[PDB]
Parts: sequence; C-alpha cells; structure tokens
Amino acid sequence: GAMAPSYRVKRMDIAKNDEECVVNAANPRGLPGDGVCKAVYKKWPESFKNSATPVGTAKTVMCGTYPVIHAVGPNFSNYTESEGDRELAAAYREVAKEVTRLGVNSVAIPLLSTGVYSGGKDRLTQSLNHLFTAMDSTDADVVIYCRDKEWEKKISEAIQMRT
Ligand SMILES: O=C(Nc1nc(=O)cc[nH]1)c1nccs1
Ligand SMILES: [Cl-]
Ligand SMILES: [Cl-]
Repeated sequence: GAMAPSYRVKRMDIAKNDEECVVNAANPRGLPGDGVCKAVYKKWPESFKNSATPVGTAKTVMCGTYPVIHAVGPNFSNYTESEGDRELAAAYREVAKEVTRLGVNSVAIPLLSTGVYSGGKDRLTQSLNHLFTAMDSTDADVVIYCRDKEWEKKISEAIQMRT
C-alpha cells in the first residue's frame, strides 16, 4: 500500500497516466466505445480480449503486465435514477475489490457514468461520492482523471474539503 494513501485529480488523458493500473469506463460488450473507453482501446487494445462484463461489475485484463480494470457503469438513458444509482455504486465497489486483489500502490480512475452514459445530466458529485465510498477503505494512491477545467476545480475542492 501507499505510505500515506491520498486522492489527487489531474486534467488530462487517462491513457497518459503515471499510475500502476488504470480503470476503463467500459461498455458491457467490450467494444472500443467513445471518450475514455476509446482512449483506453487505442493505448491498451490487448486488454479488450474477453473484457465483456455486466453493468455494475468490473473485469480486469492485463496488457503485458499492466492491469486494465474494465468497470461498467450504467447508462442513465436506459436505467431509472434509483436503479442507475445502485449500479453505479456497485461498479465502484467492484473496482475497489480489484485494486485490492492486484496489490497495486496506485490507480488512475475516471468518473464513471459522467460522459455519454450520464443521460444528459451533471453527475460529478454523484459519481465522485460513490468513488469515495468504495475507495476510502483501500490504501492505494488514487488519481482521478477528468477533461473539463470546471470539473477539475470541483473535484479538487471536494478532495481538499475532507483533509
Ligand atoms: O467515455 C467515458 N465513459 C464511457 N465510455 C464508453 O464508451 C462506454 C461507457 N462509458 C467517460 N469519459 C469521461 C468520464 S466517463
Ligand atoms: Cl492530454
Ligand atoms: Cl470531465
């Protein structure tokens, strides 16, 4: 584990992360997808061999020795707010189990269900709070990746408020 486990946020492409493993914001079918998923497919295509997994679950596939944890958040265009909220929390709990099993000291993670699966709603606080509920009990350094300047500021404020 990390000596003083922390949370940090960076505004850049998660395919350029400086962590020991990456979480992909995957689709259930293991397809190349869009946004973060397409960036992950271009950088670690080998990790999409048998990566299909249901909504609310995570499945890790190695690219060489580098772990890619495919986490499938719900698409809020298809799910109700109550059911989608439950599956989003579940996907993050499965990421925490995989990060612990892998024994890594750091992990790069995007905010699940905040892009094309958001159903057109701002889900920064919802998704980040489920990330903290799952990852708080792990001892890996967590680095959250985002692309929007206003989101970077809001995620950074949420991390600093708890310290
Ligand atoms: O690209 C994104 N998510 C996503 N992409 C897919 O193709 C299928 C499911 N989820 C994200 N970008 C930023 C935060 S999540
Ligand atoms: Cl970049
Ligand atoms: Cl973003």
